[PDB]
Amino acid sequence: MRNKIFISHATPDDNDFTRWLALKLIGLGYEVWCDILFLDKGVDFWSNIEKVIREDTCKFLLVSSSYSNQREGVLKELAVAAKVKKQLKDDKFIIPLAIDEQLSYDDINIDIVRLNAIDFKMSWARGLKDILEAFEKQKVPKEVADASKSNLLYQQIFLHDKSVIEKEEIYDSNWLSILSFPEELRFHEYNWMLPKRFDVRELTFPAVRYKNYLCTFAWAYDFTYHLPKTETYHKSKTIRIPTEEILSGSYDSNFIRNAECKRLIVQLLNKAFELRMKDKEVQEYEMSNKTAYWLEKGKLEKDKFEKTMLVGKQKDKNWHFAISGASKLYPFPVLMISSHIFFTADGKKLIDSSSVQHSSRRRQGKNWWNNTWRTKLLAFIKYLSDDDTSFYLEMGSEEKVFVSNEPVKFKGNVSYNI
Amino acid sequence: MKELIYIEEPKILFAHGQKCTDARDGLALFGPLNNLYGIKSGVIGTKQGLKIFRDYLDHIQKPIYNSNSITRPMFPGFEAVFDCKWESTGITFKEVTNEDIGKFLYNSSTHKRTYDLVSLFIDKIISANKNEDENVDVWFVIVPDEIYKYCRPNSVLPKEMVQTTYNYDAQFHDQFKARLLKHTIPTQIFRESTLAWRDFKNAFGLPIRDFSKIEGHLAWTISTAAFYKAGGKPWKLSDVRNGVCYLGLVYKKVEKSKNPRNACCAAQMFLDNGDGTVFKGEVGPWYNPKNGQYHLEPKEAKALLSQSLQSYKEQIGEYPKEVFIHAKTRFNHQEWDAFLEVTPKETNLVGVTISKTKPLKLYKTEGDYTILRGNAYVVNERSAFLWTVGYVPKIQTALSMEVPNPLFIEINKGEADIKQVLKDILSLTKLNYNACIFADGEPVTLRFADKIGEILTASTDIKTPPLAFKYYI
RNA sequence: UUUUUUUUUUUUUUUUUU
DNA sequence: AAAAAAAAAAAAAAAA
Ligand SMILES: NC(=O)c1ccc[n+](C2OC(COP(=O)([O-])OP(=O)(O)OC[C@H]3O[C@H](n4cnc5c(N)ncnc54)[C@H](O)[C@@H]3O)C(O)C2O)c1
Repeated sequence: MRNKIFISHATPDDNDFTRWLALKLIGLGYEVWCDILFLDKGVDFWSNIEKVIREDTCKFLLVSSSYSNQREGVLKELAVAAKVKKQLKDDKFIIPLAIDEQLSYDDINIDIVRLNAIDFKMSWARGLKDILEAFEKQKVPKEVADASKSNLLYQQIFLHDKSVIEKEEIYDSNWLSILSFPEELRFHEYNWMLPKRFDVRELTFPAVRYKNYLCTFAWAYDFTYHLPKTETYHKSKTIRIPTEEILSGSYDSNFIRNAECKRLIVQLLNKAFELRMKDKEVQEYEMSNKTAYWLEKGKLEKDKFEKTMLVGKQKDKNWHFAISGASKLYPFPVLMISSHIFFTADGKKLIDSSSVQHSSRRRQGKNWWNNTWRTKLLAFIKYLSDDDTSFYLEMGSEEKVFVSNEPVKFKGNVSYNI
Repeated sequence: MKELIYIEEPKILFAHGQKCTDARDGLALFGPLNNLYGIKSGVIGTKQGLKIFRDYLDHIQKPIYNSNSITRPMFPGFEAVFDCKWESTGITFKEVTNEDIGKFLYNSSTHKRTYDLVSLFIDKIISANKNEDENVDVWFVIVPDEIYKYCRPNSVLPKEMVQTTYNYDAQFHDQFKARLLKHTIPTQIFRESTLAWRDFKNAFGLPIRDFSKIEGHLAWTISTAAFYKAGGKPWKLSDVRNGVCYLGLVYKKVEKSKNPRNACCAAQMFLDNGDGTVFKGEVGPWYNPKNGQYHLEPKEAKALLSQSLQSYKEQIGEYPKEVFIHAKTRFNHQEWDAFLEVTPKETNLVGVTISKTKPLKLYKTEGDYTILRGNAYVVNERSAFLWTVGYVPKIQTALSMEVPNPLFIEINKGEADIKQVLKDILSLTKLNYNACIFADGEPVTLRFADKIGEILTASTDIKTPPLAFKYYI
């Protein structure tokens, strides 16, 4: 028997209204046939359409729009519908649905120009109410309303082409693993030897004053130049600690606590990163809290490392890729790196106006996606490498910390495709 | 390599028991949970500004097409989506003359001008509420852009255009929604630019706020807010277990009184006898002296958690079986000792801290697209990294512009299994009734709590504030 | 303040050491 | 008056 409703429309233009109407009608319990419904196509659909129209269709709904008005496939379907209407001796067979306001009733197709149409131009819900009322009045075959059918069809066809799929993907982070630390953290008994009103930030290697003990991983007499008094210090006065135990967390005492011994390592590591940047002779832009380092215009060959550009031009503003490094010992021994973009007017001197800097940064980062961030970050890191696999930060004349130039790679079991 | 485990995208329930990950797609096809017969809207603003609102409302009566329907679903019209009737006919319009707004706005003092401008609208809204027979569900407050661009802090009025209070906040929106709290009037503030922007053009002649490609989403996020404020349920969560109250604490600075005094505000979510969800604020704001404490001393901590537990017993009958106190700040032991005392034996109290500060960023090896949303780098049993912002395939784009930052979730106190903690925050990121988006970047407890705090710290004369979000968002 | 997101600005506090 | 490890208030841009 004829219990299917055929919806003709323009395939590449009227998908939204046709989708909404079909998904509503199916949920309401009306059998619906439409070309956007079935997923996949073959050569058979040309005969399938004709046989469905001539043998199964009970009502033929024509989406009337400026696109579907003079579309060849739509016109062919409409002609077959007219022939079926003649054969079935049912005048209320074709029910045009006008959804375009620019398509006046005086310019609709000749097959439709005589047919009363349901007005979807103003409100779609009013048109749907009219469709339902006309269907109950004309006693169209119907089933009990069930929105779950529409949900199933929507999930099967439309949320279907873009779904969670399983396939492993490797990820690149901005965390740089630390290969090694010195064996012991040294607490030098400088006392009166180191002046009380002296700054440790100018001293060569990283060293922070704790109580009366200078906290550093360096050797005792590494600090003779800035501290001439330290020539006659006794090395037995040091309270060197097994740093590996501190990282594990085993060591803790009245003299020093694991919380206050691990916060003194990150300061040393941060100052060591700053000193390495100073040694690398890369400039700095001072931010709210952190100090970020960017590379000049010309220090690199053609202002690019490897095949990847790090300094470029945006009108008169030369944008410079910048990084900032901070060490965190909580999860893993890690030197985290952040991405920053700064601008210069002449390629050497920074613009002091924060507003224009922020506006330029936003404008330039407008079009920088994942690959334009990862590539430049890893390029800067590789430029900072001391070897092919790692770079070291200097904490003494003999003590060094090896930080990998390869960011910590993670692993995901889920991904997708463009 | 280090494993990252993906959490299934949560589903939000719609009418007829239907589930869908997307709010816009599910709502456009199945309709909202409850039947609102119609939105009798009240309009206040300039007579010139009423035309723009009428035009926009007539516009959203009709379907609105966005640039790429795959990226963002089209809007099929308010009545098609909501089964709720909303014309421009039947709006009660209260006229605000341009002379009135010019009288107060052109003043040297910013706080005084803001107070006068708020008073001008609130007096007419109150008079219409009290002495007019016409009933209005929600009051859409149209504000011009001159008032907007010179009625917030740090706005320096040019000398040539100056023509001529200090206890309140100089922000128009915060003070506006704070002073109406006693009257319980649901309101929605609109700028003339947020409305039909095409008239407003820059120096080049183009619109300043070009919403040409994002028109459908603009209609989606305006209509949903209007439906929510009128008493409608757009959607609900489906995967939340029984007996689980959540609560979210956020501390805001209060500058009107000497010392910031650090007011604390909370938002509460749970389930009902049946299947209905309750997302109501739980705010009694408990002020905390000292400049930067952000830690609530035991008396007011007890007050907060006792109010939270009683508001659950009063509606379900028995105490929550696992409270997940989310917060944006770390807990020191002082709150938790007090919290344990008021809690009974059966309740398993959990304090979870959520933070964006941690600088971890995943960059995928190849491709101009960011990490899939739902990946969780579990550091250990008590802490984890969760990417609530990122790529989800259905919306065709990432939720962010650059590589997104994950959420640092740490189970600071209680015990809690980390998987369930990561599986509820992701679910919470979907109930943002202020916006019709796929998902939020932060859980809505910490977001609606932040909003309700930002509104309740603008006026000092508030007492027993309303707990419904109609009056806050 | 239709939203949401990402930065840049300051400021502040605590635990600690002199 | 420093340090790190945690804190919120505020403004500007750009997409969703
Ligand atoms: N309800 C209808 O389908 C319809 C259509 C045309 C005329 N009319 C009638 O018009 C009367 C007198 O008023 P009028 O002269 O202004 O009519 P009219 O032809 O000038 O226009 C009346 C309205 O119906 C028209 N109409 C509705 N559906 C149409 C369609 N599918 N194709 C073409 N036009 C359509 C227009 O919408 C128009 O706004 C009648 O007494 C009457 O029955 C009705």
